[PDB]
Formats: sequence, structure tokens, C-alpha cells
Amino acid sequence: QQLASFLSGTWQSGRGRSRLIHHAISGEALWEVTSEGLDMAAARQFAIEKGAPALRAMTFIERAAMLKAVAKHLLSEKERFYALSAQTGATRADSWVDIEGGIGTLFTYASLGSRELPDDTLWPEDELIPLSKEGGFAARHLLTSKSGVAVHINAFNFPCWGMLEKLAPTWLGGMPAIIKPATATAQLTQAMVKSIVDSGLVPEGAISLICGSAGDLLDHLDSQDVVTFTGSAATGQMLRVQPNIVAKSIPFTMEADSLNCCVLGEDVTPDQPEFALFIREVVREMTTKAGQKCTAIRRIIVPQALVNAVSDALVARLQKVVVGDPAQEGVKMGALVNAEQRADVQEKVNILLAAGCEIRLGGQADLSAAGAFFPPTLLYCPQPDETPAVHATEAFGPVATLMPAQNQRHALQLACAGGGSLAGTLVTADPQIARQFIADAARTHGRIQILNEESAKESTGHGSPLPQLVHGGPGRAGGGEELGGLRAVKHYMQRTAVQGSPTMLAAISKQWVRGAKVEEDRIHPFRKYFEELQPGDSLLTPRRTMTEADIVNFACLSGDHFYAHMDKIAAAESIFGERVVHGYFVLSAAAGLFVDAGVGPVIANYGLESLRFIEPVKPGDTIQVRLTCKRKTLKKQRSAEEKPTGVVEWAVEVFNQHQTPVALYSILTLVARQHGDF
Amino acid sequence: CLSGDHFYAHMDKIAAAESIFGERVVHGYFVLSAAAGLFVDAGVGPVIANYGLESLRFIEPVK
Amino acid sequence: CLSGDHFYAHMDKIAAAESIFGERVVHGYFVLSAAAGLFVDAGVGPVIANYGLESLRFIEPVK
Amino acid sequence: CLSGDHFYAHMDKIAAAESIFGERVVHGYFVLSAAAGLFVDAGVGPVIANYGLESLRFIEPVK
Repeated sequence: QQLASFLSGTWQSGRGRSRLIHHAISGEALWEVTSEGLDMAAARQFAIEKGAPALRAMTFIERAAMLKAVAKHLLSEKERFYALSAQTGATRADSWVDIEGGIGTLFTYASLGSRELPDDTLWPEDELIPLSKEGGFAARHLLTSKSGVAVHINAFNFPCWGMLEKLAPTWLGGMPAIIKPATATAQLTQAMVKSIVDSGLVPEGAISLICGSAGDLLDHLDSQDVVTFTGSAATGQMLRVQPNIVAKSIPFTMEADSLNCCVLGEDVTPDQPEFALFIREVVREMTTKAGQKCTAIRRIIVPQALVNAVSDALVARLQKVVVGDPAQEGVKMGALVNAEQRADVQEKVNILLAAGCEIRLGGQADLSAAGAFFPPTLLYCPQPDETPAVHATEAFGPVATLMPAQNQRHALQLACAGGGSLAGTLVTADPQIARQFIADAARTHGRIQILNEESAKESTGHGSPLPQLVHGGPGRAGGGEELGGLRAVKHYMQRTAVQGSPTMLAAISKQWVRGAKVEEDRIHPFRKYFEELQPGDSLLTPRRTMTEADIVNFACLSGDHFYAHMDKIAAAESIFGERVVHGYFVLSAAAGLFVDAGVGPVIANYGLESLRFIEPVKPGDTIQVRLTCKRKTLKKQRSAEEKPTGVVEWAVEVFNQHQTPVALYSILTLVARQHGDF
Repeated sequence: CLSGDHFYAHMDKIAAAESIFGERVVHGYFVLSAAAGLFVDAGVGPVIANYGLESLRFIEPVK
Repeated sequence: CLSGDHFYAHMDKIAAAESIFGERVVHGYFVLSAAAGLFVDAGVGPVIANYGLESLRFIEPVK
Repeated sequence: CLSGDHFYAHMDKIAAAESIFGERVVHGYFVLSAAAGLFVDAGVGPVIANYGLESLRFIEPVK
């Protein structure tokens, strides 16, 4: 039963030197894996010539809708994935975090995209940048999709989450993906790829899968492609100097092994709740997935006094963890994935012991039994700041080292001695301690959890990367960045500054910008349905002359008797030099000048985005408004009965009688559409 | 009356009945202005200018 | 504000500058209403209903 | 308040209860003014003057 690869649209396999996938618990070889003789160049050319233009023709809203449909279809079929994850050595909670975290990543990126990305194939990321006096020359930054293919070389830790946390921003960015999982657990990636492909939900050529070796694929990549790697540091650093990748300047992101720490604060004493939640946190991070996640705690740093109490409590809670076959009721932590992995963990543990670490709880495994079980291992380091191997050696299993600190600053130095980590945790009750810790140690950590009694109730964990937070770190952790919300989407696009006149930039952006040509229609823009509106549709309102009576009436009705409006004496020695009109009255009277009263397509306002009061408005001044439709964004119908709407941003400009702007802002609205799309 | 905004969701009982809210509601800008009225200190002091309002969302209708 | 009539001859000094009058004037309907306010007796009496206005001309602008 | 007309049919609940309408009603002149506020176009245009009203009858009371 050889595991197939999905490239060039065909499920196929290879022939030659294979590799076997064994069952983590029983030890039997239940899959063999090979991809020799497969045409990698044809697979890349298939991804780029038909997958990429298909994905690039969709708007960001359509791609977010596709992510959501795929997430739902994957969610329905999750039982198959759970049954396959059983073969990897995982309890049901571990498989839960993997499966449902991957699918939740899809759902989160779908929501984020549909909520924040333009209804277009281009993405203007900032506002218009003015670059001249008269306004004929400006610039803004645009993001467009790269034309190549994204190759994702994943690790065995999270065969589903690791694929989907990269796949979601890749598609949202408009790029096809070629996925190469780790051979040791590729059977679980294959089934998810088959679900996605047999759903018919995604364009053709938008997903490819290489089970086995990548062959000469990297030699065929050009500068419009991207590569991501998760795994050991030697393999990643070898890929980073691949001659083709360096010659063509192909973006390369590496994520490697890190020594994640967990510091206990000096303020913490054993009679506090922080002590108990610290113990629980260390143990959960040590034993989830048998400590096989890249964010598992490897270094425990406590104050010198607390050392013996902490070491009592850790082994106490850690002896009640039953290692065994999770199919048997009573097991709380399963096996590693391989006898090879178990050998590597034992060999790292032996390195640490030879480098001067004392065993507090079992460190020797059964190097001949069938299942790849390892006992929870807790080590001790008596001399932390002269034993360099404890900050460099990472045993990829249920293994951690306890070590003592001093004076609340030695602990910071110890935390930073990791050389760059993915995740760190500080258990404390004092906010000043947490501030000092962040200020000193954020530069060597990608993510830091401050864990006190209040956050502990809903905290997601030290080891769980959330889709909205960056996942990565400097130095030993690889230097890469993932999962930062839309930051990860931008990793698959090109940022380009575009200079020109505001009308050219408005046409390039498909959004109206300041100083661009408008169009007037003698039909009020509020009477138009979403489809009949265009960016740049504009209305000049009639005028309203400000009076002292307006200042008085507004101040009375609102209750705002600030001296700059109601006190002639105090206003005389202000910067304006006399009484002025309220900013909020300019806002309200502008709404009064442009809002169409009758029932129409405009449903709600609900939003005002960036208001600045430029110049004072005085009694005797006369204001006039221009209302220009600035940006449109369709909203997908989530049902069959909800009324189809879209979001329209409107630029508002308030001028006085010298044509000088006195207020600038934008309003958001909901505008009914004529045609829904179920 | 003072602002000139006679949008039907505030001034037309019939049309407001078949809106999503289901009746007439208060203007968002009046909630804004009355909030300023509740918190602004009137006398001369260290505060010199407002000049800016940064990210306003109207969450729930006020009746 | 109360009536909703923001015709430029009353509310826009720039447009009223090049009107026939040359400045902002008072609404004719407010002249009518203020006149009613000046002559109408408030308390219960023999006058029962008003119900009618017959031939109204506005002769000269009120400033 | 603004016009000064405090005829009991609008401002006195006790006297209005004993009237033909049976409760307080809206001023006819306010119906006239608010109607002008509903139909008058504010901005500069072809309409130059108003100056005249011809045959006003108040048919039904407005509550």
C-alpha cells in the first residue's frame, strides 16, 4: 500500500528506494513512501500555468469564501482524520488540537479576509501619500500576488495544522501551493489533500502534494516562488544555501528547534495560586503529544529558594501521568511517532546527562519495545550559567530541565541564553516584573505569555500558536515568521509603490483618492443601489452659514459648554482668539447637509473612521460639503433569506467659503444590493 | 432639527417599523455629542484642543 | 431648524448675497406664525376653531 | 414656544379634553411649515420666490 502523490492533476507514485511508515504503538509498517521518477518540473509548470491564474482571477472575498467552504467540508469528514491520527501515537486531545486547530485556522483566515480585504484582485494597503504642493503627484503602496508557486516543506509534529496554517495565507494571497510533508506522518496529510481535491471546491492546480522526496524541484524554481521549511536546523540551513534559491533570490522562511523557557517570578510563593498554575502549565506543556510540539517547555527557570519545592511538585504531578496505548482507558499520554525519534530523544538526553545534568525523574526508555513510548523525564542543572549545553541541546520529547536563578535578573539572562526561542512564559502577579521581563527578553522570543490568576481561566496555553499571533523567532528558532493575521498573507505578495496623479491612482486602485476626478449625476448618491454606485460618484451639497445661535443651541442641546465656545473672555486669550463652533456640530450639520431623508438603499451608518478638525469655524463662516463614494466591498450572503448588502466607505470633505477644508473624514455604511448570490 | 438630519430611521415611525431596529432610534452623532457633554470639563484648564476622533463604531441602537 | 426649510434665501449668506434682497431674510411662514403668536388669546373663550387662511401675499422682505 | 401661540387647544390638556377634538392637537401653521420643510429644495435653483398662499383649509386635526 504505497502512498500516492498528487501532482499535475494525477494521483501517482514513485519507484525505487522507499521509506516505511510504522505504527507508533504496534510498530508494524503500514505504509511505504517513495516519489522517484516523478516529473517535478511538470508539477511546478502545472501549478503555475493553470492553478495560479485561476486563483488570481478571484477577488479576495471569493478566496475567503473558498477558504470557508473548504473548512466546512474538512470539518464534516474529521472522523477519518482522527482514525488516521490514531496511527501516529496521539491521544484524542492531541489529535483534537491538530485537526480542529488546522480547520479553525482556515475559519479564522476566512473571517479575517472577508472582513478586512478589498473586493478586488489588487490590495491597496495604505492611504494616499501626498508628494507635492498643488496635488498633481502622489503615491500609495499596492500588494499584488506573486505569479509563482509556494512550496511548503512541513515537519511531522502537526501533519494537519502545519499544512493548513501555511495553506490558508497562501491561497488568500493568490498562490498555488506544493506541499511536501515529513515522510514519518505523510499518510495524514494525504487524506486531507484528498478531501480538499475531491470536494471540487478549489481551482484546478491550486494544491499539489509530494509524498516522499522533493527530487530536483528546488532547482526548477524561479524568483516568483517562495519556500517555507519547518524541521531540524541542519536540513533547513542546507536548503537556505541551495544554489538555485540563492541565485534567483527566492524568499526562504525557516522554522527550527527552539529551547522554550518558563520563568517563575520572584514574587511567587508556594501558598499562592500562581504556584499551582505554574506547575500545571509546565506539566501540560511537557506531556501534550508526549512533548513533541515545537513550543514545548524545555527549560524551567525558578528562583534558588523555590527549587526544591518546585522539583517536589513537578515529579509529584508528573508521576500520575499514565503512559500507554491511548485506545486503552486510563492513558493520558501516548507514544512518540518512531523508534528513530525515540532513539534521538534518548541520545539527546544522554548528551545532557554527560554535560552535567541530574535525573529527577526517569530518563531511560525501552529502546527495544514495540511502541515508541518515552517516560516523562525531568532533569536538573545545578550550574546553569556555566553549562552551555543546556541552552543548546533540545530533546524532542517529554523532557525538560529545571534550573535555579538569582536576584530576578539572572533569570532574565538565563531566559535570553536560549539563543532565540519561539515561546516563553512568565508566571507572576506583579505587573512591574512582567514589564521588566518583556523589555529585556522580548528581543529573543517570538511569543511571550504572562500567566497570572486572571489570565489562567481562559488562557489558550504556552504551546498553542493562535492564528492571529505571529509564530516564529530569531536565531536558533530560524528567523522566520508565520501566522500573524494578514502579515502571513503578505508573505505571498509583492509590495509596490505606485506614483502618479490622483486620478491615475484612483483608477489603479479602483478606489477614489483625495484629488482624483469625480463624477456628478444629478441623482443623489444615496438613492443608488450597491451595483449602481461607482467610486468617485460625488455630490456637492447646498451651503449652511454658521451663526452665534448655532453655537448656543448646540452647546445647550449637547451639554458641552467648553470655554472655547461659551466664554468670550477666555476665548480671547486662546489660540483661535475668539469663540468658535463645536467640531461635533460641524460633523452633525455636515450629515444634515448630505443625508437623504427618504427610504432608500442606504441602511446604516454605524461608523466614522478618521476625523481631523483642520481649521476653526467661526460665526459668519459658511460651510459646504462634498460627499464622494470612496470604496465598495460586497458582503457574501450567509443564508438564503438575509438581504444582500455591501459596505461603502464615503469620503466627506467640509469646506468653508474660502474653499479651505475645515474637516476631513470617512463614513462607513451598509447599502442594499439589487442581486443577491444565495 | 438642529443638525438637519431627518433620516427616516429617526423621524418616520412608519418606515422605522419595517427597519431592522423596529422603531425610531437616536442619532449616532447625538450619542457622540451628548457623551462629550457628559465628560467635557467646561472651565479653563490644561486641555487645549480636541481636534481628532479616531475610531468610532455604533454598536447597538439607543432608544 | 424646527420646520425643516433650509432654503438658501434664509440659511446661505453667499447665495443670498446675489439674491434680489441682497441678504438673508426671515421665512414668510415664520412671519405668519409670529403674527398668530402676537394676536391669539390663549385662554378658553368664544373662539373655537381657526381652520382657514384665505389670501396671503408677502409684500416686503422682513430682515 | 417659538411662535408664541399658546392656544388652549395645543397647550392645555384639561381644556383640550373638553374641546371638540378631545385632546391636544398640532398647530395648523406648524403643519403648513413642516410641509414646506418636507418639499422645499434647499439649494440655488430656478425657484426664485414664494410670496403667496391661496386657499388653506385645515380639514382634519393632526395629533
